[PDB]
Amino acid sequence: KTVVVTTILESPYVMMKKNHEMLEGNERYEGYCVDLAAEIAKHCGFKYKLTIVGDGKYGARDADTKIWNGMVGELVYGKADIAIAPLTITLVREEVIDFSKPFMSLGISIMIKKGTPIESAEDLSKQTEIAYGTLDSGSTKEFFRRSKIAVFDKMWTYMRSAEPSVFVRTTAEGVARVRKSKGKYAYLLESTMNEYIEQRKPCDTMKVCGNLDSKGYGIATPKGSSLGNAVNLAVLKLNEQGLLDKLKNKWWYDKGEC
Amino acid sequence: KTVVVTTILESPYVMMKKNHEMLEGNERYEGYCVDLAAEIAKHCGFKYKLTIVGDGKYGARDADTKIWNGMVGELVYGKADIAIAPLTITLVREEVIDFSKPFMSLGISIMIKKGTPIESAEDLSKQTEIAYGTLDSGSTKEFFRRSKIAVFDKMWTYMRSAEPSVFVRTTAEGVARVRKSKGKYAYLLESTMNEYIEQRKPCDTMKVCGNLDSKGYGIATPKGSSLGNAVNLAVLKLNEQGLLDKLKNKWWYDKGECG
Ligand SMILES: N[C@@H](CCC(=O)O)C(=O)O
Ligand SMILES: N[C@@H](CCC(=O)O)C(=O)O
Repeated sequence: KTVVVTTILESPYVMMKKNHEMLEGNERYEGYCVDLAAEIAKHCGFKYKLTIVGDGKYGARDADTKIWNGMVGELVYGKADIAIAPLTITLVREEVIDFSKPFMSLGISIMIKKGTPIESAEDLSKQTEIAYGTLDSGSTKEFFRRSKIAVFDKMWTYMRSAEPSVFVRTTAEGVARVRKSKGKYAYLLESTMNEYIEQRKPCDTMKVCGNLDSKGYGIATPKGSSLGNAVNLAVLKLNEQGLLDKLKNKWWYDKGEC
Repeated sequence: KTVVVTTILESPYVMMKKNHEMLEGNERYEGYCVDLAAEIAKHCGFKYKLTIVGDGKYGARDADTKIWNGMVGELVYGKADIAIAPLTITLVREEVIDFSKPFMSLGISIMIKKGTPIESAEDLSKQTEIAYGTLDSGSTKEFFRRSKIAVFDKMWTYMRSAEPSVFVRTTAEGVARVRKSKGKYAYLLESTMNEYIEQRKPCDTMKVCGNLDSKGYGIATPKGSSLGNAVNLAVLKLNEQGLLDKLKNKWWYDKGECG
């Protein structure tokens, strides 16, 4: 039958076209992840439908109830066959879903307003005038929640107890908060997105050099999926043929403005 | 009567058109700095000739002889009326020529082959398997020669004594050397040029995060010349109306080829 692909509205992975109200089906969407889905579906020879995760979340596990939300929940509870998104491979998610080999590399990173005196997480941790936060339900929050490294536990400790909340619900809200804070808010986010925002107008944010960690995005499928193997191979082939590099160039750097 | 403009072939500031062999005079050339000259000559109303500096160099002073070469020398000894090129504003050059206000900002940067394990200039300084070098007679060489920062001084000492020479005569030679070295050569160059090349075919180069310094390009004229003020006056006006930003966009990002 047709494969249900869950994914998430996160520029430049998946974005709405300007005139999407005049378009239908998978043609409503464009982006790196839309192009990757097209290629994987070609190399695996299946038909697919792109769907946007209804809760708009990546995926995390509720501690009290052990239930998954976001794209992970869609796979675990059978609402979708495959997730194609900037979805971070992590040990905890690996317990309930299967990931392909990485199609992209990234690390947690810092975004500041051009001008802000910050060069590192250690600078952030040792001061208080500049507030910092993360997206409210992703691998970046969890990295800090679970870190045993002193700088990062201190940062998590400050972030969990800050009033008002330093967490945001969307990358766009975090970026907006950086722009509006006169250099008084730094946004902790993945380097691929930090890089994308850096080269878009109004060109007032900067990505601090040096990531806090190093990891990858994978295509995810449910445990037991017959699709699991074909998608892994599709990822490796497209990396061999250089297509992953071309799409990254296509969506990040071709369209720069700074 | 005609204003002689000295400049240098550096993509995307100044380039030969694909069909330059069918053209003559100022029509052989294209690029950011070509457009800027055409516009500056409009707002000041003079006719000009574009010339490519004969020694192909930006400009340096011989220690023993105190004589300048390159585009700086063309201005100091009266072979040209004005230089319009990615010519870096520096204190030692200001002793002998007049610079406009910056028309563009940049920093020293690092170019590697996609794959190379280098994350910073400090990383370069601490190892031996990967060679690095600069253009042989410009501000980037002098920045390193003169730096009181330990890493950059460690880098100059390695570069000057390295065998074979890690220095190159043209930006293109430095870029070619990166591609041909399987990640065994890193090229230290200015950020505007590194960024343009990164998104040009064959798309096998990368710019390390973080510039090593911050400085600007200026239009140069000879010391005392009346054309200096007339041309600076043109520089700032056209930025206010976005002319500089339009040319920056027109020549840099429009022209990607790696997606
Ligand atoms: N890529 C992350 C979302 C972004 C973030 O957590 O900063 C995830 O899969 O949870
Ligand atoms: N703009 C430099 C040339 C480029 C470089 O040294 O990297 C100069 O004015 O000498």
